[PDB]
Amino acid sequence: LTESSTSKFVKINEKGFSDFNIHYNEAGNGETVIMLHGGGPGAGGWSNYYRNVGPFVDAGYRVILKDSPGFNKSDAVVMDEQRGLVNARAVKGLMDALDIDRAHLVGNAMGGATALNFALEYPDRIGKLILMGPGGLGPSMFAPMPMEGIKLLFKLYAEPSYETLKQMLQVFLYDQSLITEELLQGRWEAIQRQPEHLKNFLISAQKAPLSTWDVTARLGEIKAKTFITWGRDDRFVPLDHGLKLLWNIDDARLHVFSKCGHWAQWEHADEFNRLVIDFLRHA
Amino acid sequence: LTESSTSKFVKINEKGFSDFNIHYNEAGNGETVIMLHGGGPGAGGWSNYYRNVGPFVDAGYRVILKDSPGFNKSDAVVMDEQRGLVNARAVKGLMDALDIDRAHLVGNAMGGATALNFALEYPDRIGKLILMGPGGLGPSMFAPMPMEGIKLLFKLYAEPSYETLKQMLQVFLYDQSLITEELLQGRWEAIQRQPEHLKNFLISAQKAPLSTWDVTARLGEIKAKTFITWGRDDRFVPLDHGLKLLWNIDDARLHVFSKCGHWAQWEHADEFNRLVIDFLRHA
Amino acid sequence: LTESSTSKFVKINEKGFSDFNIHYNEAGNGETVIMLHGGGPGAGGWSNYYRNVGPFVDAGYRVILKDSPGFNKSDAVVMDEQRGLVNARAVKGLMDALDIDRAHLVGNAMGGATALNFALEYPDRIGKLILMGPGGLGPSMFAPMPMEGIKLLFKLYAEPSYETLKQMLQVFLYDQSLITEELLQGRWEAIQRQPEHLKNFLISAQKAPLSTWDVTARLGEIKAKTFITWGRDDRFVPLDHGLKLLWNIDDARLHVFSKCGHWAQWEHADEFNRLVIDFLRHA
Amino acid sequence: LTESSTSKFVKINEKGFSDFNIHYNEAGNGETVIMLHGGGPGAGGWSNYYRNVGPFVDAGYRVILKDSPGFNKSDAVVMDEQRGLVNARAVKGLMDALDIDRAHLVGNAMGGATALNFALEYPDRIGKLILMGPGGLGPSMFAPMPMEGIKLLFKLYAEPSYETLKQMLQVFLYDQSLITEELLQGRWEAIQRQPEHLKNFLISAQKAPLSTWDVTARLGEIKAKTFITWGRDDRFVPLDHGLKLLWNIDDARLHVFSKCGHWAQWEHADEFNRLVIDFLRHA
Ligand SMILES: O=C([O-])C(=O)/C=C/CC(=O)c1ccccc1
Ligand SMILES: O=C([O-])C(=O)/C=C/CC(=O)c1ccccc1
Ligand SMILES: O=C([O-])C(=O)/C=C/CC(=O)c1ccccc1
Ligand SMILES: O=C([O-])C(=O)/C=C/CC(=O)c1ccccc1
Ligand code: NA
Ligand code: NA
Ligand code: NA
Ligand code: NA
Repeated sequence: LTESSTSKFVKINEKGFSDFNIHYNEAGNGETVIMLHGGGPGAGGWSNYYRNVGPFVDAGYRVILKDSPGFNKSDAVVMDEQRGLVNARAVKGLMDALDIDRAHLVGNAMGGATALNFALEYPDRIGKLILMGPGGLGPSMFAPMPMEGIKLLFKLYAEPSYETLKQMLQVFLYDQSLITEELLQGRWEAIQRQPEHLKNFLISAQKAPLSTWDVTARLGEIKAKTFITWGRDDRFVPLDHGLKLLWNIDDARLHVFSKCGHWAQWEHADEFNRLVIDFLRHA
Repeated sequence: LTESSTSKFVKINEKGFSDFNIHYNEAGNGETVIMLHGGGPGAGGWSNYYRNVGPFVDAGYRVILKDSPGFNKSDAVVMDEQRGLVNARAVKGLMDALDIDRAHLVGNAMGGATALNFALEYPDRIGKLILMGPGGLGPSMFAPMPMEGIKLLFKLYAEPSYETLKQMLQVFLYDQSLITEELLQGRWEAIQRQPEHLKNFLISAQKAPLSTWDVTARLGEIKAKTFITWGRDDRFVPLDHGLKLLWNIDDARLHVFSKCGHWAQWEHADEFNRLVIDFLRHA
Repeated sequence: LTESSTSKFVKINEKGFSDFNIHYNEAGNGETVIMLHGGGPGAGGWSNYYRNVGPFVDAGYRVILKDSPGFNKSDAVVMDEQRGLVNARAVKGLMDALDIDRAHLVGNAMGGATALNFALEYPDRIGKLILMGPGGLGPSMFAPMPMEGIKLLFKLYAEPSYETLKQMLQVFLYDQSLITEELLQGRWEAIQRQPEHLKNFLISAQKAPLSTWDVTARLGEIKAKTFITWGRDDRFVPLDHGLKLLWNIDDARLHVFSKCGHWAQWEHADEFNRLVIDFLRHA
Repeated sequence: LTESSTSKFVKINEKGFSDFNIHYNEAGNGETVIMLHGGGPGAGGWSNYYRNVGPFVDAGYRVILKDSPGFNKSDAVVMDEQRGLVNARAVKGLMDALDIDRAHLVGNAMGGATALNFALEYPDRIGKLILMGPGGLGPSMFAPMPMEGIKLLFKLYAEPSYETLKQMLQVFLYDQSLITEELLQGRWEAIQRQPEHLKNFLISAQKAPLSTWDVTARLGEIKAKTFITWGRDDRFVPLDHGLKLLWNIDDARLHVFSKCGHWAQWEHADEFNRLVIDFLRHA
């Protein structure tokens, strides 16, 4: 499986989206799992999930790594509403266009917020819900906010550079020795290729601050079986929000990885894959 | 598999144990997993683990459900040292007598303390370490101590009655509707059959208070891959000790079950079994 | 100062209250501080606050220890709405009847919920806000709910007895040696004197469960300078809600007392008095 | 009161210190309060405490703002043992040289660690113990370590610059608008004036890593009445260590300030002063 060989585009039409181009990477043919990426500069479906797509497809799933609006090879957009909800509308437009009735969701950070809004807005269109450090869930009980990683992500958005990209990647990972020239170069390419995405994200953040993303009050509505994952060492989204979700969602469990940065799906790919596949199969 | 058909006895000789009778239930023939029970009145290997033994044996493990000294059908004892360490000596004596060189351990509460002391004292004799609400790890950062469940466990030790047994079982479970006459009767039988165990436990607790059980300071020595499990709704041992372990043990992960009392292995048996088996196979 | 000599009654008329009798104890003549009691059986203004009224009056405050509707010598009531809000309406009716334009509030548990609803509903009628283990603020991130103390409080409501009263008082206090025959007798008298209050509270709880009391989502509206106090060892309302308030209210501080049960105002009266008086004078 | 007019030097002789020059600022003549500063580059007694010295002296205390070895105008040193203990030896040498039998201590961060070691090593030489974000107390239950602020403090030590100094000061404060040219210039002067202190601190940190500073296991020995303070928004030392202390020290209380960085004594000087003075007078 490669980015090139899985790469697809589809036009969506859904509340506020008109003939809007969505890029995604797709493989496999069984039950659909849509994976949704974080909101850092250069983020995209393949970049965030290339260690997971293979094992999920081997397990029998149809995997769609979606580029959210205003990221990677999806169309540029300036959003005046909180991104979780707008992104969720885009997931529904994608599913409608592809004739997918129900999907399991996997969401990292901004993608976790997307997945939560999707589950809230379209409960008949979701299977299982998998959340990896979901963002926007209001204040932490322990962590000063904005968190260290979020500050760096905004710095990179405003002043993109390879050095600042490196710094950010150093804070994303517990084990900085895992940061290869290849990982850096790939993220830098997504940044260099679509500078407008960076400008638009900052404009959107002024229109709809992070507090507007907080869906905490509605967590009780979620009936999807939910699997919450967190890196113990996540410097981007606070560990105690893993507990907030576990207490507020009806059917949830929480798995926390030791020696693990924000990207549990990448830094602990093997264990992440086995747990999530098991959950999809047996929970 | 039944209690009767798996029931075995063996004499142990180890530091402070002389021709000391240990009861255990054993089945299967592959890699050894010794499961270690909690410290409440009536506790024993079969009682705590009868929902787990079958699936672990089906998975290919040799399962030994051990009765710790001063519980169930093991010999009565008054302990002047912290129970985790004394119990761990008993596990080593059992393994020595059965010619078992290395075992994976699963430990609930008092059994979790046992498993931690075993890993500390005999690091060459342990495989993987599985901890389910381990007790004795010092103060909670949030929970007033003694915890509600611990108070009830001491009340039952001092004044055993079927009513107080019922109360305790109600606090052990998140879903009290899961408390059958059969579960009650079985725990009550272990209490009625060996009243001396109750007296001796209380005497032991006066000699060696819970603070003596705290091995927090030595957690950094543990090299066993460790899987920590907790019920979100555990009223016996505090949820934040799951985090204490995750931060202090080198290679650990933490799984917390929603809508789950202290006994995650019983209340969430299916998920518990799948996760722990997966961990033993693949971690 | 005595209960008898401070005892007053006033009729209130406010949204849903018609010629409704409120009992209170009043002393002093400077700025008004209304203290609001917890929701346990037998609770009342004097009982909860008799260690605080003297020092506050010596400091120059007019102190009103209010009996909330359905407690002590206030009129019986069955409430179909969450008690915080209904109680707050009663505080406003009391202030209106006494020609008090603004008051500082001190609220324990149910009284803390009252004080929060008052601050939200009538922001021009409050000075400073003092909260001592306020109840009803939704789930804890650590504590299984209902908490141990809340279970006991409901047990006493349903089956009042002097023994169960004693048990409850034992769980309220960190230092059980502080429980005198006098304290017990006084609480028991309030229970014996108005059995109907007990029945009505249980009926009200069925109509308006604790989740209906959660005003977390509105905490951002509070502009009152706020002083949050908690007993470290509170078995009735969870310590982490002290942090929830500190993060969600604009101008707040949190003081936690070691070796202190739920009743910080009683168990640590001297320090409580000095801190709260200082806050009222200088914050 | 000014830095110049309060400035004093004294030679100390104590375990490992021989004719070692200590600088301090002193004023007042009643009970002695020694204030102990943090470990960031440029830190010193006056810099950390100039908003507190006046009010404490007005209150009747003799205030000594001590420069710890290897900071400000105290002698340079390379330490091969954990700094808390070495600093505490220096406090005892200072008290011995000045004929001070007992002192109250106030300690910020590294100074909090100093104060804890002093209380442990010389319990007959301490009055009350005041701790403001004490450092070195082992892992956080929530915060990835090293914390954001600690990373920046090390960066400034290795590559001192006015820009990096500014960055660090921005992370120290909740309200960055409080950072004046005067505060910056004063900290920069302490850095520019003694570059060797910077080199030596980094060498010392290699010899004695932060884990060597953890005295958690001995907290039970402290009999001093203890007042623990924390900024809610402290990005240097984790808020949950405030709870660790409150649970582990016999007679403690915890006060947390909203909208407050690491330096509670500076950012919330007025409230800090009133609380600590009250504690010294009345606790
Ligand atoms: O790959 C990434 O860009 C990634 O993991 C981003 C994480 C942070 C993120 O999207 C976020 C956005 C809003 C609030 C919190 C967090
Ligand atoms: O089955 C049981 O008896 C059980 O799960 C007991 C749990 C509590 C327990 O053994 C314990 C002992 C010491 C400290 C904390 C907890
Ligand atoms: O004196 C008392 O009755 C007292 O302190 C009661 C505390 C518990 C309480 O009123 C409460 C009510 C609802 C939710 C949480 C707590
Ligand atoms: O003024 C300062 O330099 C200050 O507040 C420093 C705080 C951090 C600090 O000294 C520290 C040292 C070791 C571990 C944690 C924290
Ligand atoms: Na490498
Ligand atoms: Na049934
Ligand atoms: Na007495
Ligand atoms: Na200014």
